[PDB]
Amino acid sequence: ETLNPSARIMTFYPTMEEFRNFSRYIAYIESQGAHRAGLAKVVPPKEWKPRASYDDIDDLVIPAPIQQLVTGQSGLFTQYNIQKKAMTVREFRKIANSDKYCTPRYSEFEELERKYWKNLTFNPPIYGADVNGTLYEKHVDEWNIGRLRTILDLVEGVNTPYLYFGMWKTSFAWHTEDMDLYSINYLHFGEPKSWYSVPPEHGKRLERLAKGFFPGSAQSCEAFLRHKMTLISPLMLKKYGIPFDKVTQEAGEFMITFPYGYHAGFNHGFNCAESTNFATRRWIEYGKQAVLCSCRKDMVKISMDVFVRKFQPERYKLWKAGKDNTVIDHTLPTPEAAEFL
Ligand SMILES: [Cl-]
Ligand SMILES: [Zn+2]
Ligand SMILES: [Zn+2]
Repeated sequence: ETLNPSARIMTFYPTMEEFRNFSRYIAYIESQGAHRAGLAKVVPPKEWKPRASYDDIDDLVIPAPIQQLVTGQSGLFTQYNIQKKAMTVREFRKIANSDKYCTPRYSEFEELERKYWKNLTFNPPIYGADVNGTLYEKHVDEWNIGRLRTILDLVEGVNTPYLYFGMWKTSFAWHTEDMDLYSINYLHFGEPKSWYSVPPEHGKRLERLAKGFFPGSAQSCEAFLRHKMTLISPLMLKKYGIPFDKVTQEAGEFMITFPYGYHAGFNHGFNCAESTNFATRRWIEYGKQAVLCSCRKDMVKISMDVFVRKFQPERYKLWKAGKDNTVIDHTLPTPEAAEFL
């Protein structure tokens, strides 16, 4: 409670020594209260690079590019997907940089952010989303998104890497991760990516507001935000007193999302990001209490039995019977942070 009381987005600059152990560094940022914002930025040391160059990926195939059609007014929107046929990075880059789809002229970020919210229902862009793969070279052992080696490995497509090829005005809707897990996002190259976040301790406030604005979606599915179709502007959040923060990610930077941390955002122009999900001992309780989508068969569901028997042996008999009345404290850091406190 005393650490990061304002629950604002924190930025970290680790040394090569600190950076070498991923699991230990996540425990350190939690001891500083980074988790309270629900989103944190990590700038890696200058000497670290995951790949020598990105000049040999023109013929990489994007199997399912998606055209994003948006409908709405007065800060409330719904995004619909149209799956297009397979295209290459070369073909996607030519479309992204053409006069029809390129980034507009602007002086400061606040101007581009106004242009995004004013024009998001016009000229639908194409997002090169959910590409199975990695851009990390084999010999890279530090912060390798393809092999983080957290306790989530005990499960084994949530523990595999994904690529995102963006263009101006492509967006990601308000959501938490599958099973309310953590996530890591690295921006390989190109134009920035802007993020919005709601502290996990205020997450139920956002859900109540969203349920009020979309009553039909709430009856059909309790966890309707997991469909990733709902867009809400910062001005609408301010008008209904929902606490939030904003941050811009640049090429070469990492973004970390925390359990039950709601996030949304947009791409400034042509770029490429890589992501995966991970876990700590603290996630276990969030995973047991996660509210899942019930209207879709193909949804992500992990059995918690293995994590409870291995890390909570005393509580397994009670949990499996239905006697676990544990209340989550969102301000508490992970148990692995003890050495820093
Ligand atoms: Cl390139
Ligand atoms: Zn996400
Ligand atoms: Zn659903």
